Formats: sequence, structure tokens, C-alpha cells
Amino acid sequence: ENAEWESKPPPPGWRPKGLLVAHLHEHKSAVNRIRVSDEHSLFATCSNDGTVKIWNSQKMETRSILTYSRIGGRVKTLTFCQGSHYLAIASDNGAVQLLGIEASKLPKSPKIHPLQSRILDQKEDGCVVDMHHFNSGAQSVLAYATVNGSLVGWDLRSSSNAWTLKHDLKSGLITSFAVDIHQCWLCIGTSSGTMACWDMRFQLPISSHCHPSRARIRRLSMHPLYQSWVIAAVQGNNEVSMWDMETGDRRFTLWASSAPPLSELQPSPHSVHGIYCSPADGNPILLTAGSDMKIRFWDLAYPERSYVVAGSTSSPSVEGTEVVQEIQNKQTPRRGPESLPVGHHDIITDVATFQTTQGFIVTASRDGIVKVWK
Amino acid sequence: RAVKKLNANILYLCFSQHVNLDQLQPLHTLRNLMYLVSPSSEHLGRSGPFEVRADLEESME
Amino acid sequence: EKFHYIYSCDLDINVQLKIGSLEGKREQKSYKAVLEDPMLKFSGLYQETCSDLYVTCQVFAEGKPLALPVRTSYKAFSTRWNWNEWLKLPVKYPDLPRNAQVALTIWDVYGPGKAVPVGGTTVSLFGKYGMFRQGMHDLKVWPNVEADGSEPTKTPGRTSSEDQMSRLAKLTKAHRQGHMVKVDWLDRLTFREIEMINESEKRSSNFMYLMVEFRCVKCDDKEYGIVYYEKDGDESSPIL
Amino acid sequence: MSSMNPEYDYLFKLLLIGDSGVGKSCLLLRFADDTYTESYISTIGVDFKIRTIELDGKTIKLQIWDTAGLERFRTITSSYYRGAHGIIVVYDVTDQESFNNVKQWLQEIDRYASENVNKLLVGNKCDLTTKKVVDYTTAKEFADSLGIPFLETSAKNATNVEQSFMTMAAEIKKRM
Amino acid sequence: QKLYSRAQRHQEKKEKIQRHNRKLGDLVEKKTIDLRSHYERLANLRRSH
Amino acid sequence: VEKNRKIVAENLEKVQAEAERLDQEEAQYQREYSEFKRQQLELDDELKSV
Ligand SMILES: Nc1nc2c(ncn2[C@@H]2O[C@H](COP(=O)(O)OP(=O)(O)OP(=O)(O)O)[C@@H](O)[C@H]2O)c(=O)[nH]1
Repeated sequence: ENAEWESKPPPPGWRPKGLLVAHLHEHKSAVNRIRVSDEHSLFATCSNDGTVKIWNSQKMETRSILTYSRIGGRVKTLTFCQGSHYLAIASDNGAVQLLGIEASKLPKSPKIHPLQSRILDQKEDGCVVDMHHFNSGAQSVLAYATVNGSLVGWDLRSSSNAWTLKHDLKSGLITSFAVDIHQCWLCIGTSSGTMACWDMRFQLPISSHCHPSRARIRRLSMHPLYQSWVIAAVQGNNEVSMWDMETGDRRFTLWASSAPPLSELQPSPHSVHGIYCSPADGNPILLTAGSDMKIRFWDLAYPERSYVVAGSTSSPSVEGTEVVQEIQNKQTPRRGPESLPVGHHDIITDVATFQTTQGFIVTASRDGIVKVWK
Repeated sequence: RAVKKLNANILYLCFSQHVNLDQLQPLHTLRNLMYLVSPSSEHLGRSGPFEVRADLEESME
Repeated sequence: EKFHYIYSCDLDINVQLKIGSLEGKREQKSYKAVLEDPMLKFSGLYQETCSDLYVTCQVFAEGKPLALPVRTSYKAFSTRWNWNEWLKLPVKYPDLPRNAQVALTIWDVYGPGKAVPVGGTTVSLFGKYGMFRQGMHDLKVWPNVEADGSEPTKTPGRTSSEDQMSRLAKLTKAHRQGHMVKVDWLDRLTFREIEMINESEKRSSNFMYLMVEFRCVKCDDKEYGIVYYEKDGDESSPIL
Repeated sequence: MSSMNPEYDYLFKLLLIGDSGVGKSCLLLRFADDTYTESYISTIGVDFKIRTIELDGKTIKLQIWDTAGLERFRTITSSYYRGAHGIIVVYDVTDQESFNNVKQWLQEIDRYASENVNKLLVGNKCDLTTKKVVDYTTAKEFADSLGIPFLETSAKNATNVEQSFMTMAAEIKKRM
Repeated sequence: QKLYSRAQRHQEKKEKIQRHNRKLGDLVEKKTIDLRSHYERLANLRRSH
Repeated sequence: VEKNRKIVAENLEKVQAEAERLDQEEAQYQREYSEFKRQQLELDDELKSV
């Protein structure tokens, strides 16, 4: 009855203007995930350079307040655990490490130390592909998904697994999963475009629905309102589509491609890599960024008001399913100098937000850049 | 505030080029640019992961 | 907000158990065995789809019977083995030790003068932490064997698990009792999945189950759980 | 005052209960989907179908719930009855035991359902006349003795199936 | 008989994807060497400028 | 008829024994192919990023 979607939702009528606050490059290569501590006091970004870096949300008026590197391999997913006390990270090394964060006052330097660890045999589980943490009081389970389809709920209260699910690999590689804010159900998105719903109460596979284009589920999120809807980001055409798992109908879609809406023909190579969704004032906001490196603010209540956040007006402006279609407009005097391109210049891999006294967007790309916006 | 901006700005540009961390100081406005514009900084023009390290942030803050 | 309970030694009344129904197909022997011994033809397995089975209910403990075996009164069956009989067991709650067991054997006729067991199921009267069995239970009936009350029981009616339906049934009952969070859109799907699983188990296996029920003792609109306890178990030893 | 959906005025949650094999799923399927089938899948837990109907010019949305009738999926306390607007007790007119257990299903209503919930005794499988055991008079005497409406029916042949659910919807509207 | 063909075709798919994986890693290796040349051309042009 | 039943029962058993072996093999093809797919889905992003 009372599961809040966000510990701190966006301010009322929040509209990210696209002002860059911090340009960060402390990572040697591609950043894989951006996660914000549920306190919004810190956030963390992991990278293919094998390091993870933790950042102070309040210092985004900049420096990696903490850093860790002693796992090796590409660290490609992390999550906080409903507080800045714990932060878990995982690498293609198959190591799952529970880092404890030490919060200190200004005079004494902070530190990170590993306080829990697991290793996955590459022949029997493979590395993780995604993970999520969700408290239930009696347990502090860290669910994570592995290449062999195992989805394991590691209870951070001990070494015991709360539960384990065996995704049918005939549906392809697990590319992302999400869990209900109510913790009643779960949905697995795959490289072949299949969403497979699991009822976490019974731990049974209740349903399987497949994208008609049979294309990779790049991100998966529960819907902030409709308890049976899953926001599945799909490869090609920047397609973000809400799927009602109670019936399998694709019943809302965001589209931004040269290909006409929902067409299976030659899809654009661009794809959405990060989706942030919030109910706000009951007017749900969905913010997407990806391989076209253009952050799009989508207003699901008034889609005509949707706009590109990652760029000024120097850039070219823009089946019974409610599809929002983006069509580029069919559009010298040196009226002041040309400014530097503020946006990313490489594939954006994730989007996150924090609300420390203002609504900031964090974005990161495959070159290791991390950018803060407001 | 303009001096704070300009000096912090220069230092940020200095760090972006991986200039010698021990030489740069937050007050020596023109000397900082001199180390950046002269051939002494072999890395000038390179684009890569600068870090604005703690030993240089603590001097500013 | 409150848990109400009583000690097994304070409740000086006879234990009572409802023999419910028996669910599941009964394995018919191939006629090859009927040729080996022709008296099989007259057993209740072959003469009628539902035979007039009966259930014995001996309370065992430490591998010894605590008392004489109570048995279900005769009830005619046509299409469903269903007894709705509260057997007043011959032992009282203070007479029961922590490892007390009911050994529910199901019997059928085998010609004149000779009963034969359809199956048997043994369930401990006290749960994981000494509370007496609180309600309806579906016990796995081990076929063709008489229920054994030795400890450990070779024919346990319950599992700690280890198969789908033993877990999904517990969750189903918990969901019915309202213990599990209701979600109409999920339930309408997950229970279809459990239906498929159960119907598969009903085909790939021929196990049967015996429903039983224990009386929920009440007082002033409160229901008291019975906890295995001992008079003098209340005092820690005064060792100096 | 309260919010009101433009499609339906009243949401009447109906619930079907009764012993296993009495035909609750068949009745639910015949009413909400006009389909019938010999294949028996023993229901577990809950199932429901929505059917929209019209009575006295009012659009009535019926959410009909089908509970598991088997011993193994039943429990002493039940929370399916909670919030039911009307409850149908089904029995198989070809099995006296299912009819006898109606007495026991009724006391579950008086214990867990709404204090004045609508009740309706339904006698499915009336098409098996050569196998019927209860008399219509035996059932009517019992139903009237408790004031609950009653309709013998057949999911197989749709016989009185529609009328059985429509009658309870009307009875609930009459109650509110 | 349907499984024998599947085992064959899945094995051919495993071989094909493994060969494709090899060419992508080699292509990225080569493209990185060119990107290195681009970044050095840019570094030299920038420094001269 | 018992002889024929026994012979056919062994045939069904031994043919199904191959079916379950192929099930383990196909399960292994998926388990391995999923790994090659994971790698491929990164090389494609590295290629596009480079
Ligand atoms: N002749 C006849 N047979 C029926 C009728 N309705 C149901 N049946 C038979 O009874 C079987 C079981 O019907 P169900 O509706 O599944 O019984 P149920 O009440 O749902 O039983 P549970 O799901 O276990 O609670 C069906 O498969 C049919 O074979 C009917 O109206 N006439």
C-alpha cells in the first residue's frame, strides 16, 4: 500500500534545462552503471577500467571522493543498499564484492573496504549482468543475474541465498531485469527481446512476452504507476516501450527513428541505454539517453512537450498503441562565437538523478565521461 | 569572484592536459598558463582522463 | 498483535483429528499380478472405482504406540473418498511427548477376513518449534505400505520442500489464509502456472494425499496454540 | 460522493465456491467466455473473469471469482470471501455429498463473508438426468428454508447459466 | 531427428558466432590503432596551433 | 506380447535416453552461446564507441 517509488522524487514540475554542472573523466574507459545512493548523498559509477568511483552529490557545484580498483576485470554493475552504509559491485571477473563505505567528518579522510565477497565460477554461473538491491526488513537481499540465467537473491544479512531463479536461456542472455517496488514480481529482459515475468512470492515463471522485432532489451524498469507495466528499452530506433505483462500488449511506445513507427524494417543503430522514470506530480516523466548521445526528456502526459536536454537549438530540432514519434524538422552570420558542444560525444550508457537541493541528472558514456546536469 | 573563476578555470585546464602536478599553484595565474602553453608540458593537446587529484584540490579548498 | 497459547500439559482434553478426504488416483495392478493370485480380483481395488476405505490413527512416540488405534466409522463412497469424521484420539495433550506422531494408514478389503493397506502417512503432532499442528494439512500417502511411526518415520506425510507442489501448496494455503500479499493480476496468472504444475504432477506421478485437520481450541473469541511444555520444565535448575 | 468509471456503474465481485468437480470453473467459463470443455484441471487458489452486463438500464461489471474446491488448496480461515458482494454455492446434482457439504459451505459464508452478503445455491450438471440424485424439491426446500435464491443449471448446455449470474447481480443491486 | 538437426545448426551457430566474435575483437584492435593515430594527429595539430 | 512389450519398452527408453542427452547438449549450447553473445554485445558497443 505504501511503497514509495523514490526516496526523493523530482521537484514539482521539474524540467531539466540542460546546464552542465560537472564534466568528469576520472575513469579510463567506458562507464557501465550510474547508481545514486537512496540518501542521494553519494552516487557511484563503475567502469571497464576495473575501478569504481564514488562521488559526493553535494560537491557538484568535483572529484572522486572515493575510489576502488582491487577486483580487476571490467566492473560493469553496482548498487547501493538503501543507505550509504553498503555498496555492492560486480565485475566480469565473476567476483561480487560488498564494499562498505566509511563516512567521516571533513578533517579525516574517508575510506572504502571490502566486507563481503562471492565468486562465480565462469563455467557454472558466468559473471553478473545486472543486480538490484531491495530491503524487506527481515532481509536485505541483493538480487543479481548471471550469464547462465541464474538470478540469485543474496541476503546481505548472512551468506545465505534468500532465493534463486533459473531463467530459461532459450530466451537468450539476461541483459537487464527489474523488480517490483512491492517486491511481488520480477521481469527478466533478454538479448533476444524476451521479457519473462517471475512472481517473487511463489518464485515461478508466470509469463513470457517477446518483442516483435526480436531485439535486445537494453534496460528494463517497472512502471512508476501501472503495477503490471514494464518499461522495456529496446535496441534500434531508440524504442522505449511499455509492455503490460498481464496480457503482453505493447501499449505505449517512445519512438525516434528514420524508420516509421513500430516497423521491423532496417532499424536505426541508435538505442536507448538508460531510462529514468518518475511519477512526479502524477504526470510521469521518462528521461532517456543512449547511442545517439542525445538526452531526451519525454513527458508521458503531454508528449508534444518532450525535448532534447543534451543540446541547444544549434542541433536540428524535432496499431492502437500510443506511440510518441519524433520527426526531425526540415530546417554565415557569426552572431557571437560558436560554443563548445556541451553534450557527450560517445554512446551514453546510463542515466541517473539525485535531488540534493536541486534536480540533477548524471550521465555517462563509453569513453568514461561522466556529466552532471541541472 | 572573477579571479576565483579565472584561476580555478586555468587550473582545471592545466589538469586536463596532465601538466606537472607539483608545479601548479592556485594563485600563480600567469605562471600556470606558462607551464601549459610552453613546450615544457609534453602532453599539451592530449584528450584523456584527467583526475584533478586530491593533492591539488586540497590546496584550492 | 498478540499470540495466545497454552501448554500441552495444561490442556487435559483428548486430542482430536479430522480425517478429511483422500485425493489422487490409486495405482491399479497389471492383470499379470491378478493371474499370479486370483484373490486380487475381489479386492476393493478392482471391484469399485471408490472402495469403502477406512483410516487408522495410532499416535506413536519414540517408535512406540501410545495407545490403541482409533479408526474411522464406516462411510460409503461412490466417486470420492471423503470422510468428515473427527476421530477422538485415545491420548490427551499432556500425554504427548515432543516427538509424538500420528500414523494414518488407509485400508481396503482384500477378500474375506483380510484388510490391506492402500497407503500410510505419518505427521508429527508438534511442528518445528513445539507448537501443535494448527490446522488443515495435506499429507503425502506412501502407497502400498502401512504408515510407520518409528523415528525417523520411513513414511513421512510432510517435508521440511524438495519438490514443486510441496512448496507451492504451502504458499497457496498461506495465500488463502491471507498471510500472503494479495495481487489480483499476479494471482490470476501464478495460480494458472501452479495448476499446470499440479496437473503435470498428477500425470507424471501417482502420489495421493490425505487431508487431516486439527481442532483450533478457542476461548472468549481467542484461538490458543498448544505448545509442548512440561510441568517443572518451567524451573531452571538451582545449581549452586 | 465518489469517483465513478464511465463504463460501469456498479462493480459486483461474485465468488463461486463448492466441492471439487461441481462445475465452478465450467460455470465461470461458460458465463464469461461461452466456452465449455471436458478437460478437467483442478483449480488452485483463485481465478477470476470479468463480464460486463446490463440490468434495468444499469451497466453492471461482474468480477466472478473461482476458488479451488479441493481439500489440499483449502484452509480453515479463508480470505477470498472478504469483499465479495455475492457468493454462489455450487453443488453437483449428481452427487449427494456435494449437496450435503452445502451446509458446511454456508457456515463459512456466515463466518468470513460480509454479514449480509447475497447467497445463491446453484445445482450444476442438471443435464445428467439419468445420473441425478437430488430432487429439485429437496434443493428448493433447503434453499427456501434459508431464504437463499436457487437455480438448477448446466454449464454444459448453458441451461440457466446466464440466468443464475444475472439473478445474483440483480439481487445485489436490490441490496444496494 | 529434429534434435539432431538442431544440435548441428546450433553447433554451426556456435562456430559462426565464435568466428564473428574473433573478427570484431580484431576490428576493434585495428580501429583503436587508427583512433590512436587520430588522437596523435589532433594532439600535434593542437600543440602546433 | 510380453516379449514385444519389453522390447518396445527398451526401445522407447533407449531412444528417450538420447533425447535427454541431446537436451543436456542443447542446454550446453545455450549456456556457451549465451557467453559468446555477451561478448559480442560488448564488442558491438566498443566498435560503435571507437
Ligand atoms: N455433464 C456435465 N458435466 C460438467 C458440467 N460442468 C462441469 N462438468 C464436468 O466436471 C468437470 C470439472 O468441472 P470444473 O468446473 O473444473 O469443476 P470445479 O468446480 O472447477 O472443480 P475445482 O476447480 O477443483 O474446484 C469438467 O471437466 C466436466 O467434465 C456440466 O454442466 N454438465
